Amino acid sequence: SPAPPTIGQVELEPFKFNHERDQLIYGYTMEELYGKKFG
Amino acid sequence: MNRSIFQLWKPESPRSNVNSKQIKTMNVNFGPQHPAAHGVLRLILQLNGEIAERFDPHIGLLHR
Amino acid sequence: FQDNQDRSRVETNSATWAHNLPKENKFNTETLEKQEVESRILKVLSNFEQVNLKNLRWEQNFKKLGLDSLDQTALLASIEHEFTILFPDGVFEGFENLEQVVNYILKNINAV
Amino acid sequence: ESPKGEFGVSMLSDGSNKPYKCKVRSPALHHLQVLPKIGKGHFLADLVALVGTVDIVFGEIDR
Amino acid sequence: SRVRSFNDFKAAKTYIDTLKPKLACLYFRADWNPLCEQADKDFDKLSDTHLEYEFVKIDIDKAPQAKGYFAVRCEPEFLLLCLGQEMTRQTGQNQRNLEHRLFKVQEYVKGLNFPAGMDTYEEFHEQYMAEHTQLDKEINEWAR
Amino acid sequence: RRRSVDGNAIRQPHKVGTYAAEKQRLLAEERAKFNVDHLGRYKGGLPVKGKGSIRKGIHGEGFGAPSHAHDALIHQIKQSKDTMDYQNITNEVAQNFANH
Amino acid sequence: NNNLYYILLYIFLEIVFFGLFLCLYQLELFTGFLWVAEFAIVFIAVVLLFY
Amino acid sequence: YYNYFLKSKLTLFIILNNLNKSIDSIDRIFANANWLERETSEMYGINYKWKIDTRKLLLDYSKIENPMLKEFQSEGTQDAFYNIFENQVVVLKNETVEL
Amino acid sequence: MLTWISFWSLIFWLILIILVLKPKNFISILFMSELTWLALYCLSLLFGAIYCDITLLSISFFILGVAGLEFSFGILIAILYKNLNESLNTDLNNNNNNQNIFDKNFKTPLEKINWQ
Amino acid sequence: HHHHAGDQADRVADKIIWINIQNRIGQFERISAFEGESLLEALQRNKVAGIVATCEGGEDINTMLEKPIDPVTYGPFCSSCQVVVSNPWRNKMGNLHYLEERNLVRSSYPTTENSRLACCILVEKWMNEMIISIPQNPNSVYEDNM
Amino acid sequence: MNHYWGSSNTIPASSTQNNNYFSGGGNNVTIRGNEIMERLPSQTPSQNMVQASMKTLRFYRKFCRLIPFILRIHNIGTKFTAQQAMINFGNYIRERNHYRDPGLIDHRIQLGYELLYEAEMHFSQHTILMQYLSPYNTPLSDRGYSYLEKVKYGNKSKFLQGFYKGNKPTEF
Amino acid sequence: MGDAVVIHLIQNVLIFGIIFWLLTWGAEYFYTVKQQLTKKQFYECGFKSISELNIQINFNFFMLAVFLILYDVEFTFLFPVLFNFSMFSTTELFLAFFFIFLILVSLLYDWLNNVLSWSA
Amino acid sequence: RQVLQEHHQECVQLARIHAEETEKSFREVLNDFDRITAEAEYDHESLALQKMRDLGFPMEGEEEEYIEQRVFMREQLPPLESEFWKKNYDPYEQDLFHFPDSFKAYQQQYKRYDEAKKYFEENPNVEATIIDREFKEPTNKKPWTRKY
Ligand SMILES: *P([O])([O])(=O)O[C]C([C])([C])[C]([O])C(=O)[N][C][C]C(=O)[N][C][C]SC(=O)[C][C][C][C][C][C][C][C][C][C][C][C][C]
Ligand code: FES
Repeated sequence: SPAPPTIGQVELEPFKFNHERDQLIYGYTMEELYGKKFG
Repeated sequence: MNRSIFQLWKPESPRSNVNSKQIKTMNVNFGPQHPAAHGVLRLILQLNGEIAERFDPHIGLLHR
Repeated sequence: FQDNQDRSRVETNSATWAHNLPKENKFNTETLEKQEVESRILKVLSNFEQVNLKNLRWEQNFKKLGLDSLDQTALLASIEHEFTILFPDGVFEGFENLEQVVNYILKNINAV
Repeated sequence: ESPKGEFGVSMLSDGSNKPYKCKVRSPALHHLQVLPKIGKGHFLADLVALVGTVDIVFGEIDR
Repeated sequence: SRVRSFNDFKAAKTYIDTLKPKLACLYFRADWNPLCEQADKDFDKLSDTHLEYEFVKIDIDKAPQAKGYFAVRCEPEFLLLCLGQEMTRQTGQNQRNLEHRLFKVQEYVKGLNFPAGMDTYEEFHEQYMAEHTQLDKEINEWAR
Repeated sequence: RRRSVDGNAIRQPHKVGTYAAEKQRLLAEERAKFNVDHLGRYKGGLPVKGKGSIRKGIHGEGFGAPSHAHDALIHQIKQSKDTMDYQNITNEVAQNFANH
Repeated sequence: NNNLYYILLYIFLEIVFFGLFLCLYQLELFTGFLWVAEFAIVFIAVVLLFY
Repeated sequence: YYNYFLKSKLTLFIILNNLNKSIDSIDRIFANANWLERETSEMYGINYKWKIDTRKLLLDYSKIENPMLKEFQSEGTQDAFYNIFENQVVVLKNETVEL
Repeated sequence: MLTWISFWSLIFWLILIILVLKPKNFISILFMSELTWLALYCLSLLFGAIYCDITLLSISFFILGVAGLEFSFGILIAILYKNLNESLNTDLNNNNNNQNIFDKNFKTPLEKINWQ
Repeated sequence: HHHHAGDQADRVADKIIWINIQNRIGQFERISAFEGESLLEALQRNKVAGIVATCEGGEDINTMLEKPIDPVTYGPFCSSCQVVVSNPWRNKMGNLHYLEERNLVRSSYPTTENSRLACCILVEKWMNEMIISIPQNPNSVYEDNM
Repeated sequence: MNHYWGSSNTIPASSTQNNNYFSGGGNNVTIRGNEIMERLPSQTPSQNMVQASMKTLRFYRKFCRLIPFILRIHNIGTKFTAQQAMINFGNYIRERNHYRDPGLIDHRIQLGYELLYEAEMHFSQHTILMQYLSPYNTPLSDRGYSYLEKVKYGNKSKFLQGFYKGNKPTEF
Repeated sequence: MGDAVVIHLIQNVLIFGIIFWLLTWGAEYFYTVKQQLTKKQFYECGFKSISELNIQINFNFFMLAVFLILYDVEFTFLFPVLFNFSMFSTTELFLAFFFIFLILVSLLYDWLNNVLSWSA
Repeated sequence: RQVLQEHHQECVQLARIHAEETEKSFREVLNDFDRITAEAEYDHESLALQKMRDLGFPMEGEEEEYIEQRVFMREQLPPLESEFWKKNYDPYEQDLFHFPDSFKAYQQQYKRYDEAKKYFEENPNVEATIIDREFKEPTNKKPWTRKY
């Protein structure tokens, strides 16, 4: 059987800090993934 | 701002004097006769510079 | 001339205010004397009035002396209070007689 | 839905005129139980504010 | 010397303060300890062989005030004093150790050179009261 | 006095049905969990990522460098995280009391 | 006196008497400045002693 | 228990017939179980093995009893009075009123 | 009874002597350092008044600034004693005996020296 | 050894001197040493804690481990390899060398009457099952923590 | 150890040192600790009456090591000496020596440890925690006692002593 | 700054305190105090305090205290130029502005390193 | 035989580790070299930062506003029932079997357990001990017969 995809322990967290977000959105942008945030 | 995590928390290592509580903790009780204790709570409160460190809430002073 | 047999220097000074009779050396490794330990333990035992101090046999077991399981624990704790020491669990549980207790206290340098 | 949370009563009746058991689940008990979890690391004034905000009545907690 | 026995605290204190011995050995005894009899015999035997010490025997049971004044914790107590202040103590009964500490105190006092006018007998509580006023009095004033 | 394959002298073991023998076997099992030899010393083994020179054995991973001293307090902390049935007075606790 | 609280109290009294001298010598402005600065210093020293 | 995903209520009943009333404690799984199990243990004498905190919750200091049992009377066994000879509160046998 | 010049020089050196005289507790030495700086402050004011020199009166605030900086550094160093397991009474940080201390008695951290 | 031609080698376990140690945390260790080595070398090989060993055995010529000790020796260069030996082997060791005693008394931490410097102790066959205690030794310079 | 009885839960000797400049240490065995007890985990269940008895002995040892401090802080050192309190609590335990359920003994040990902590931290009043230290057949050592019953009922049986006293008020 | 008249007024304040003392004693005539066990003990919300002399603080604001010392010194140094600012020149203006700039720079450095808050 | 089996298993796992190491690409090897040279100059503060980052701790001030949610608010994982049903729970101690008899006096007293087991096997059911509360004269008269 193929090896499972690697899942970090810092994942599965209800919320992410900036370093977690940077690891998660690698290759993309905050607006490219979450869309635009407005005030 | 910059990082201040080391100034925010203090862990305890085994037999480490620096990491231990190098101070007599102010183990005051938020006792019954206190305006903010509602009169029937004895909250044994371990403080470190008024920082609430440990809680031992004695309840049942109104247990009937 | 360098007298190598004179091992004295300012670091070896052992004059203290609390001792009118000066100590032999700076190291405070003075163990209590056997008669002092025996008299203090005799007082501690005199606190337990089911034991006769007149015919006390130091090699005799606590059970033969008249001490139950709790009395042995109480007696050893009282001895600890008297000498301001703590017995490690193995030593505390392995004490068979007052002679063993006295020997352990004699080998101790923190007893006061 | 009491104002302090889910106030529950568990009644076991044996058929008589008296309840065999009347257990009371008070929301204030569970609210006070989380106070050490949320109060740690806060100043004394913050702890007083936290005691105020959980809306705890000690008749429910002690009962 | 020889053993002077006292059943009263005030009489013993008056005798010791009037005599003003350069070297004194006080043997405090009580009836609770069964080893005081051998302590009595050892004190009597050591009294003759040491003429530089004044040997005084106090019974704690008949003189309970003596135990508090001399800070006796356990009996038999052998207190060796030079010029009124404590040089050493022996809390148990052992003739060899008692004679050894008598010899040590005798030798050390022999080796001393007190200044003129500062070699007078003092009461037993004088040094304790000096330390009390220098330390305990100030601590009490600060705390209570 | 004759010696075994190890440098320790040959002595008769405890009786089969003794609490001493039972506790000795249990202590051997406990030592196996921390990669600890019969003398109380961390041994070598497989390298561990992010733990420096600390190695891993078979039944567990060491808590120190190879050929080091196994700490009884560390073992108690790791095994029983917060459970103390009684205030056990060890040599360290007795010495701390004496120092105080 | 070895009690640090009494040592600090006597330091404070010394500051007061220095200011009294400077007032007697008719240097009162320097008295006021010395007093304010050293009273703040003694306040922080009392806090340090409490620590 | 209440399950939010299934919007359901569950009630698990565990039967105890051993005299010591010993049962494992889920205090290390559910954070609610600390004070709840302390109440259950102090009121019914349940021995919760492997429990985070075993201290009493609602009972008086220096008192060992299980009031929430059918054997235990409502009036209890002790009453707290003020003793002049002690200048403080003492505990004595209670002679309570009966209707 | 003494002239003010004599008194102020004398008591400046008296403060310097008392600082050494007292037991070497860091907080006490810090207090005596502040007192020494204040003595210098008063002496500078006295000499400025005598000789009509504004430069000597200038050292009044300069001495205050130097004393404040040194006091802040001393506060920080006293705080630092906690993390290095160092007694504030520096006489207790060494094993050398001295009769000045009633209670100084340091022993090795061991129970028994001889095993049978 | 006085081996003969064709004789097999001898077991290392039969040539091991056992040192029973009480570590500063009051813990019992049992380490192996070989005759001809120093106690400091044995302790450092066995990774025994509590021995700072700032000077690391002193000088390499005219050492304190030689028999007899050369009069022109400089002796120990610190007081960091201090071990409290038990009474029998301490008596068998004899009286201290004057330089070793000078370094022992010039120690910031308290010593004992059974205290010896580990690098001044030469392991011998009679030191088998030798009991020592190793309380924590002082750190002398800024580089003791480097 | 992250416990109230842990070796690191000791009140520092000074404000800048634990014990000395060369060693650490503290006293939490004979006095109270530096930090309050947040949690008191269950005694590990004992499968043997042997282990239950060992737990009882260790609890009694902990109590005995702590009784001088309790007497000092509660001002009851005149009512009984430390050894008298130890003997009275030993009598209390002897009245419970017939226990044979290891689980019940573990529960009793937990309750006793909690009560000891209560008396240690001034949670309970001295007039209420002294009932365990109070003597059984002898009076308290801080007040005068009456031997009228002993003299008037000289060598009479316990039955007669109860009979002359009565078990109910005589007016109703 | 005052004078011997200020000293005499301090004496008069002490005499006023003596008057208040007399009133308090006269009030003391009107009640009786009964000795009780805990009447003269410490109050800790109805239960005995577990500490008497060893009530230690943590003092997490020693950086704030030392900065208070330094900045009080700086403000004292700033006082003279502001008192006589009407006679300012290029030199005095430059020195005052540079000193205020140094104070601001020190404050900003204190802010950057998070030393103005509480520490654990 | 057990020694040989453990040797073989150790060699298998060591070969697995070597395969993990030797089969790295050139970029991974360069990253490892950079990591080693960085660890050659990392302070204890940097190592603590790395460990906290791996634990999910905040690394900015705005995130430090929510320190508790990661440092403290995350509950401890429950223990295992395997840990629950263990043989015994005595504190771990060094096996003082080859140590001298001087050291064995500090080890747990196993003879006490044997004696207690014998006693409880011989006494399964015992009668309740009743301490008599009938008034008795004090054994020491000191509180009522002392003058000073
Ligand atoms: P020996 O050698 O005498 O046979 O050994 C006796 C035993 C084996 C230790 C033992 O006594 C025994 O026979 N059986 C085991 C113990 C047992 O069965 N029951 C003991 C019960 S433990 C107990 O009940 C303690 C609970 C405390 C109750 C309240 C007191 C707590 C503290 C209160 C006071 C503290 C401050 C004043
Ligand atoms: S290591 Fe330096 S004296 Fe031995």
